[PDB]
Amino acid sequence: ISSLELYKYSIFFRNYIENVAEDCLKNGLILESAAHNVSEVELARLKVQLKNALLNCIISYRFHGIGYVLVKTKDTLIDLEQPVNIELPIGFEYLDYEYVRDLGVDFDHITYKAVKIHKSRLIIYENFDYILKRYVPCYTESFLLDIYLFEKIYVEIERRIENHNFLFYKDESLNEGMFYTATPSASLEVIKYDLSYLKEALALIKAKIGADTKEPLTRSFNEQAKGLGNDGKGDRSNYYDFLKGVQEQVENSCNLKLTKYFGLDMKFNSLIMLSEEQKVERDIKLIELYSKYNQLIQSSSFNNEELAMLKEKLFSF
Amino acid sequence: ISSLELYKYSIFFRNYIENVAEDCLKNGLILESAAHNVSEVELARLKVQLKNALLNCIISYRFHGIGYVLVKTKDTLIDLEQPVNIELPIGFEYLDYEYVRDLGVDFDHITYKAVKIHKSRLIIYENFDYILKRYVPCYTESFLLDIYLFEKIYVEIERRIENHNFLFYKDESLNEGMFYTATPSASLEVIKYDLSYLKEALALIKAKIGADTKEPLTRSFNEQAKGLGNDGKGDRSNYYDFLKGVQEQVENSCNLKLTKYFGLDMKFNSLIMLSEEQKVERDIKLIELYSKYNQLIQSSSFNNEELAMLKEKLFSF
Amino acid sequence: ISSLELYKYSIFFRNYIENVAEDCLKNGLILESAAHNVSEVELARLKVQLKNALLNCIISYRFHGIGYVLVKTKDTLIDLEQPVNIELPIGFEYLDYEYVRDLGVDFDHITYKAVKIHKSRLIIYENFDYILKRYVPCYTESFLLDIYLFEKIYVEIERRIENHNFLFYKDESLNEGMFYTATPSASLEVIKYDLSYLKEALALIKAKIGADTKEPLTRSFNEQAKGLGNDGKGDRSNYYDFLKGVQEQVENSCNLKLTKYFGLDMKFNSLIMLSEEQKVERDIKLIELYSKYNQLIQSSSFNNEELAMLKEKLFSF
Amino acid sequence: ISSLELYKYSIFFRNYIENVAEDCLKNGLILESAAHNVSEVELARLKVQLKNALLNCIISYRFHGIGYVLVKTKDTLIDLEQPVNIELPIGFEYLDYEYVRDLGVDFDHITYKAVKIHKSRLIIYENFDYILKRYVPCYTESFLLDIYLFEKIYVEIERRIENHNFLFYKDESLNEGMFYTATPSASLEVIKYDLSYLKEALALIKAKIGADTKEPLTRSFNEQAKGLGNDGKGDRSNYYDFLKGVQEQVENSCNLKLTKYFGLDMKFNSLIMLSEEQKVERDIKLIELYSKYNQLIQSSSFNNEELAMLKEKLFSF
Repeated sequence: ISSLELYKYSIFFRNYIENVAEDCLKNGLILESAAHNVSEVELARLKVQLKNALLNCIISYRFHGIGYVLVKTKDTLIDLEQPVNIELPIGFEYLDYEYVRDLGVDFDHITYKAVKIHKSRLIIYENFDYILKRYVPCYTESFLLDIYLFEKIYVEIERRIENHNFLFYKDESLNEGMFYTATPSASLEVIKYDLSYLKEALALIKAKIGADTKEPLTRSFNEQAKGLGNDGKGDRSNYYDFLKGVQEQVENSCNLKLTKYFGLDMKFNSLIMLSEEQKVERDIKLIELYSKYNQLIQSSSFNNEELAMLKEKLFSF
Repeated sequence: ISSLELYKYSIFFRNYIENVAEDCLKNGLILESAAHNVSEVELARLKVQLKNALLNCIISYRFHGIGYVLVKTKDTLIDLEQPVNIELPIGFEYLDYEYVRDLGVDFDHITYKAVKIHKSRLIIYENFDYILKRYVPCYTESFLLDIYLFEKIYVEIERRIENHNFLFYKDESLNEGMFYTATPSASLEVIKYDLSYLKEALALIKAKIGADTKEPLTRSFNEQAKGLGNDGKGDRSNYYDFLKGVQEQVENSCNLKLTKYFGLDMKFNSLIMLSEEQKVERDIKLIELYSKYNQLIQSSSFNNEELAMLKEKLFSF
Repeated sequence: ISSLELYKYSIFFRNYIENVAEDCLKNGLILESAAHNVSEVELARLKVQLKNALLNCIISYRFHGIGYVLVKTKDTLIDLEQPVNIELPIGFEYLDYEYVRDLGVDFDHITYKAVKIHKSRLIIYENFDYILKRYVPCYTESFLLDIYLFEKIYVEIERRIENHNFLFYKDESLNEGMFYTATPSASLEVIKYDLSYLKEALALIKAKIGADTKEPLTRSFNEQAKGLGNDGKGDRSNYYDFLKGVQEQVENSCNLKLTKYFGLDMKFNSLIMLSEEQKVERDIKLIELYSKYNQLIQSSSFNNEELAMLKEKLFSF
Repeated sequence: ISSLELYKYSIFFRNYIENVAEDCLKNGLILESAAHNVSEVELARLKVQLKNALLNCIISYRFHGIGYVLVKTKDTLIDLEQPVNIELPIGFEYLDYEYVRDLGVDFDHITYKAVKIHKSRLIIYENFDYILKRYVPCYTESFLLDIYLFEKIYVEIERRIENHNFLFYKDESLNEGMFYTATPSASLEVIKYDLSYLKEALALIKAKIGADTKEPLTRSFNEQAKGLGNDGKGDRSNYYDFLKGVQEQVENSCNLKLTKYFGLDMKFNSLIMLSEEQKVERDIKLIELYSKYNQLIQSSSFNNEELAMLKEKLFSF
């Protein structure tokens, strides 16, 4: 089973690949300059390009196992080989995986099409598996088999739908709604197909898909929500933890060179976005807490030390 | 399976294509002029034309993979080849995909019917897939197969409905409600068809359609709502996120040239529209919050720094 | 399958065509004169005629793909060819589609029966599909097939109801409630038909009809409500959005020439009509909001700027 | 299938035809004189006759497609040909459809039996279908087929009820509760009929009838209510909208000539009639609203403009 052919044929596989990338950058990024000399306008334009490059970078990381983003500066096509000491980026460009040749971590350069580019100009998001000692995608052969069977169910349905029922007529001698014959041994029987096998197969395939991935839309066949809301509790969902880990890895990969070589810092906005009503409810409860604290302080005679100890053992104070 | 023939035959496919475009522009746009010299009346007329062009632009993006909108100015048919430096648009016109020839991003012109038009006069909304290295529509072959089977179920039903039941009469020698014969070996039997195959096929096809798309009307067969209301929480629906991403892409595509070449800015109104009752409830709660804050400030003795810190850690203040 | 024959035979198809037109004009229109010189009495009479013409215009738009309304002035049958600069209408008349010949948008005149009429005297409501490059009705071949099968179920029922049960008597030699014979090989058997096929077909046809249209009465077989009430929330129904889009298109089509050539403006009343009790409940809540705001303003010491900022961030104030 | 024979035979069809007419005039009318010179007593007597004529007029409109009401004045049988300029009616009389000959809208007279009557003396309620270009009744062939099958079910039941069970006795040689025979090949078997076909047919016919009409009594087989009560909300039922449209059409037809030629105006009372308890509850809530408004006005210091703006944005004030 070829992953490229399945990607071409199945929109389900395409959505499974792209949903994580879409959800990671859904709430936006924050870009900041250590020097604090770049105008916010240009910083914001650079950010938009970074989001555009990072989308394809995460997609390539999920499909191939590695992603490449070039940080373009005001330099020539030949100067890309030379390392960067300190510079301000002009933009970001995602590099296609099929046009990139990299010989490993021991080398400090890649070949792009044959333009030689130093690795200090590249943001690299890689999935290295130490048990396999190689870069691997997010899917295995079993997952490909599950998707293939899920698509093959409907191919089998299409192969038989036209003749799900037909007549079997045996006759040796050969408007009204009557079929007449004179042969005494003649027979007429309806031949019918069945779909219970495919229904059971669909149920088992759905169970396997739900067991093989954590993306909520893929498991539930677009029936469930992403579970990235605010429930007033710390018990987050599995998808939240997965997205947080992906965001942390992307942040490490980007800041490993943005800060050292380009003097920039990138951050992901919070996965959970509060609503205006929830924000107001939070302000009211905190104001009530402050009022209660003021009433306690004003109408008590606690020794200062006890007051200090209460201060450290309080979260807000 | 040809997508054009399915579009011609099936209203379900037409609705699936057009529902996203209809929902994206349902709440309207905002058009603004940086120079602040155009009268709002003409700005509003230009906006209506922009909405009309953008509807067809999103439809063509979803069906073909790319959409073209020409920004018409007070120029001649020959002057469309020349670039634009700074100008005020006279309107917007959607360009048919079949009459447009574009050789790629490396070229800065297109051919329309053979009128040569510079790309600075065109708003381009394209879906480029880096894994496939080509522009792709929103559907795949599997989705077309699902729609084809969904339509073929009822063709099969129509092929057999007239003779779902008929009589099989065997007789060698050949008002009242009695059928009489004298042959001792004669037979009379009712031949019946079955529909359990097609019912099971419909169930599986519905499950596949729900798994292959996120548009709520298409998945639920017009049984569910769009889920674009206000629930007082930040946990938005999947359709909301999809529409927000589409709106962001359209905004980038339009503002990439409206601002640089025509000095205009476009924005999408909010997907969620509050009701008058909800607006009043929000005002009451915010007034209560302000009253509580004033009571806290007036009847407390907090050091200024603590008050400042409370100010930064409050969302509203 | 011919749409005219189905319209003639089926009341279900007639209702499906006419329900949208009936619901669009159910709450009435508003007619206004820019010059503010026409008496309201004549304006109201003109409005009634406009509603009468617009009903048939929307019906023809839904059945044929285009609708024509002539704006009749105090002119002769020959003067209808000449354009209109500025005039006051005497009325409105719907023009039958079969008697109208139009050669396209490139032409500025139509032929009616052969009276030549300039297009500036005509309100045109057209459904142009850019993918098909032609005017199309609101239905496709699949929808016609569904309606045909829905009607054919009961034709099949009528074809067999009289002999759903009958006796099969075999006898070679040939009050009381006893049937007697002397032939030892004689037989007597009841022959019965079945209706499970047609019941299953009805279920599948209902599912297909619900999937192929958004009109709530057609989908639910007159079992559901139109969903155009007030729920105190912004989450409107799909039918509301569809009717709003239709109303917007009709408003654009009418005002494209009523204002430029006749100095008139037309508007649709709101789809949602509040009840008297709901209106009172709204007044009470807004008065409570104003009282709370007055109490906040009177008993606080907020700096003016803060008060201003609260004013902009409040919806009502 | 003949509609007259079905009307003769079926009370269900008669009720379906007459229920709309009965519900339209159930709450009464209002008759007013523009001159304000007729005594209310005579106006009320004229109203009763108008209701009596309008009942049959709506029945004829529903059964035939057109209805005729003559406005009788103090004139002779020959003077009915002459037009009316200004006159006061002496009464109203419904004219039978079968005795009326009308050649179309292009003619201004009809023939009644051969008395020639000018159309200015006639109230005409017609259902013209522009797609069919003819006057049509409220039913189609499919609805007639449904009613015919509904009646034919019980005819089939009556055709077999006496011999639903009978004995089949085979015997070649031919108090106690024992049937004895000596023939060794003799047989005795009970022959039974079945009713599952007719039960399923009844279910499907009920579904079709509910889909083909909006009258709640006809759809539910007299099991549901008319849904014309007060629910404190604006979400009215489908039957309410249908009756409102019928009332509006009847009002237009009557006032098209009552006002121009006879100086009279007719109106329909409201479809929804409030109960005494509901009226009291409404008064209490409005008095509470007025008290709250007075308290707000008396104990506030709002600038006059703000007070004015609150006045326009309030429904009651």
